[PDB]
Amino acid sequence: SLSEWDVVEWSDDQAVFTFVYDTIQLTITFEESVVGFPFLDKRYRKIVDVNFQSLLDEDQAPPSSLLVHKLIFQYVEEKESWKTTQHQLPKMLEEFSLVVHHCRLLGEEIEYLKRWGPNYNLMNIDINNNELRLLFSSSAAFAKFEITLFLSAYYPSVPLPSTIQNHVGNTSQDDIATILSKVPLENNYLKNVVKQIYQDLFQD
Ligand SMILES: [Cl-]
Repeated sequence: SLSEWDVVEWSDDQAVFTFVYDTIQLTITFEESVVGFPFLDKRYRKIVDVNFQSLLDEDQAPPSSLLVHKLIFQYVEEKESWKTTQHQLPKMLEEFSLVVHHCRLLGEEIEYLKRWGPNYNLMNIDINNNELRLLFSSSAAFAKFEITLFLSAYYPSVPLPSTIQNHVGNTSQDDIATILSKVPLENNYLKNVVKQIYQDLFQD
């Protein structure tokens, strides 16, 4: 059948496997040439290296796509810093496909917010590495604040650290932490947090 990758390639000695998801590449190096059926086997095979490569032009890409690529980059980087036991191909690949899927979704949410954000009083979006900064502002509501959300490739399944810089009104860290907690850790998390913030703090 198929998987979430467009293409799988391997070396002539079959020790190095490349998996491609558009502009994203994951390279897996086995201790020795792979024999048998790596996805069906269930055979212990020693993996000595896992590498992320990116085909992305940082100069010709929306900051959102860059964020996406940076999150997967950092995800694979931190994964490899484990150096008694290692993950095995099928598992590695399942998790990775899911991570890529969800991070691409996230990029789309960012695009939605860049376009439609003023409808929720979201007047600025800034991305710095993995930090997403959202400025909410309304003279009418008498509320202005910027929350910093620290994202990860595990998005949206994990709770987000956050920080707030308050300017006008009474909005606090606690209020924001509360809102983040109420929204279900699943698809559209970010769009749903923005909506929650709008309803609670700007409709009110
Ligand atoms: Cl196979």
